[PDB]
Amino acid sequence: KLDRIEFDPKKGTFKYLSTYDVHSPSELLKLLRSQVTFKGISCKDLKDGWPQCDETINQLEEDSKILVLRTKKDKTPRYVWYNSGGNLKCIDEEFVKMWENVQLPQFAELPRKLQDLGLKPASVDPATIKRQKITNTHMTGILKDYSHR
Amino acid sequence: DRPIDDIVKNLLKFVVRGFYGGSFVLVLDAILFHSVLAEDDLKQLLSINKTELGPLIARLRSDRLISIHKQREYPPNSKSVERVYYYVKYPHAIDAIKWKVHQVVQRLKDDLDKNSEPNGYMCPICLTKYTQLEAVQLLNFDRTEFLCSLCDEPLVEDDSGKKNKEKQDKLNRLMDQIQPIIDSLKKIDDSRIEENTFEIALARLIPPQNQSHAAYTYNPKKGSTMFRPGDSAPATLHINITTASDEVAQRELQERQAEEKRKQNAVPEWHKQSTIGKTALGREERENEKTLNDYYAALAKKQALEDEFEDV
Amino acid sequence: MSHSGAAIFEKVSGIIAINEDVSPAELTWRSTDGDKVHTVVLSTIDKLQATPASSEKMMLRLIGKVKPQRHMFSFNNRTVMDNIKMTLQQIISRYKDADIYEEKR
Amino acid sequence: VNVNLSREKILNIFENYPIVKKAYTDNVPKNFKEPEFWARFFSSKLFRK
Ligand SMILES: [Zn+2]
Repeated sequence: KLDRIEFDPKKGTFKYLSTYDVHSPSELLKLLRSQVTFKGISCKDLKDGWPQCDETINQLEEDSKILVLRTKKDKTPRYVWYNSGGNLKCIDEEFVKMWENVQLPQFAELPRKLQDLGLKPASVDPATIKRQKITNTHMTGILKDYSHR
Repeated sequence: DRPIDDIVKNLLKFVVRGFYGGSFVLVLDAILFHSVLAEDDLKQLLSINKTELGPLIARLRSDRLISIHKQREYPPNSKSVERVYYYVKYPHAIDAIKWKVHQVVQRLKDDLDKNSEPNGYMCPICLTKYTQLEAVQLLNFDRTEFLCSLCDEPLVEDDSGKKNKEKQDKLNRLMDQIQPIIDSLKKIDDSRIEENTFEIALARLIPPQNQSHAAYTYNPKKGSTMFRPGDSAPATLHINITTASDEVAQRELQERQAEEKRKQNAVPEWHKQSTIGKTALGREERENEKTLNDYYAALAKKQALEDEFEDV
Repeated sequence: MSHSGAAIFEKVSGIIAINEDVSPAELTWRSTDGDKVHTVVLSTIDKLQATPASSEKMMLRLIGKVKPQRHMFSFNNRTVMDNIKMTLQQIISRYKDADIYEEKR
Repeated sequence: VNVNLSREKILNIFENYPIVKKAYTDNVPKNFKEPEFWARFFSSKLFRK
C-alpha cells in the first residue's frame, strides 16, 4: 500500500521507488530543464539510489551545464539548478576586481555622464518625470439624463 | 516574451555569471525566471540563510541589477507586514552595465598610458614616490646620485618598466572576453526598452509557491500624493443561416413592416373623411401521389462565496 | 501570451491555460507543483462573471448550465485578467451560439 | 454584429474560393460543425485576406 515501493508483477518483487529517477547526466539535465519553477533539487535525495552523484555533479559544474550550490564547511553539492546562460567562468579575477572597484555615480547624474561620454543613456532623471427649486416633481425618477446627444 | 526582452535577459545573465560569484547568479537567475519575488519566497527557493542572502541582495542593489519595492500587506487573519519584493529595472541595469564596462576599459587604457611614461623614483626609508621632475631638483652637489629630502638617502629607480607589454596583453584579453556585452548593447541601443515597475512586472509573474504568504498584488493607496525618490517611470460576431421557411417568413415580416410603416405615415380616419353628421365627442392528392410513387417504382423494377459580479 | 497566465484556484497558486487545439476547447488550471489539476469544458459554461475594475478583487467566475457548477479564478494583474477575459468571452459566445443553433434546428 | 448567410451564398463562396472548400470538407465532419466553422472563418484573418 505504501507509495515508496513499486510492485513488479512479472516476477512479483517489491523495489524501492526513488524520489527522482536519475541515474545519468542526461537524465539529470532533462529533469532540471523540465522544472516549472526555480526550486533546486536536493542533493540529499538525489544521492539516494545513485551510487555516485558528486562526481557527475562536479563534471557538469566544470562543463557549465548546471548551477551547483555548495556547502561552506567543505565542498559538497547541494540543491542544483539548470544553467540557462553560458559558461559559468568567462572573466578573469584581474577584471572582476576592477569591476568591483568601479563605483557607480549618483543615479540622477548617471544619464548625464553617459550622454557626455557619447554613449546613449537608456534612462532619464526622475526629477524630469512630470506627475499627471425643481418645478415639476411628479416626473422625478423618470427622466434619464441625456445630457450629450 | 519579446526578442529584445530575451536579448536583455541574456546580457544580464552573462554579466552576472562573469563579474559576480555563484550565489549572485542563483539569486538573479531566480528573479529573472520569475517576476517580482518576495524575500521569503526567494529564501525558500534558494534554501539560503538570511545572513547569506544579505550580501548578495545588497551588492546587486548597489549595482542596480535588482530593484526593491516595499509595501504594506494586510492579511485577513494576521497582522499586516511590510513585504519586500525584488525585480529587475532593465533601463537602470543596462545603464549601470554600460557605465561600468566603459569605466573598466578606460581605467585599463589610462593605466597603459601611465605605464608608457618614465618610471620615477622611490625612497626605501620613507617609502615616498618622486617623479623624474621632482627628483631632478634633489640631486647632491656632486651630480652623482639623487638624495631624498626627509631621509637624505640615495633614491632607487621605480618598477613597471617591463609591464609595457603586460598591460597591452591585459587589454587585448579583456576586450575579447567582454565581446558579448558590446554586441548585446548594440542590439539594445537599436531597440527601445520600456522601464519596468512593480505593477508591470507583476503581469508576468510565475507563482513561486502554492501558498506563498506574500500577496503579489499592487494596491496603491487612494489619493496618496506622497512621492518617493525613483518611484516613477515615463467585439462579438454572430452568424445566422437561413432556410426556405425562414425565407418565406422573412418576406412576410418585411411585408408586415411595410404595412405598419404606411399605417404610421397614413392620415387619421377623422382627417380622411368629413365628419360633420357624427354625434359630438364626449364621455385525395395524397393517394394520387402514393399511387404515382408505387407505379414509378414498378416501372423502375421492370426496366431493371457570494460577492459583487458583473455579467459579460 | 493571451492563452496562459498566473491564477489562484481554491486558495492554491498556479498557472491557468486555455487549450483550443483539441476540440472542444477546455480551460485547464495546474498548480505550481503539479499536485492539483483542474479541467473545465467550456461547452458547459452558461455565463461568465467578472469582478468590476473598481474593486481590489480580480475574481472571474464561470457558471455551468444545469446545483449548477461554479468555477472561480483569482488573478494577480489586471492586464492579465483582461487579456484572459476577452479570449474567454470569444469562446463562450461562440459555444453559446452553436448550442442555440443546434436547439433551433 | 449579426451577419446573414444563405445556402446559395454558401455555394457561391465555395465555388469562388477553393481554399474554403478544402478547409470545409476536411473539418466539418471531423472536428466541429458547420456553424462553428463559419463563425471561425468569419472571425479569422483568412476571410479578411
Ligand atoms: Zn626618504
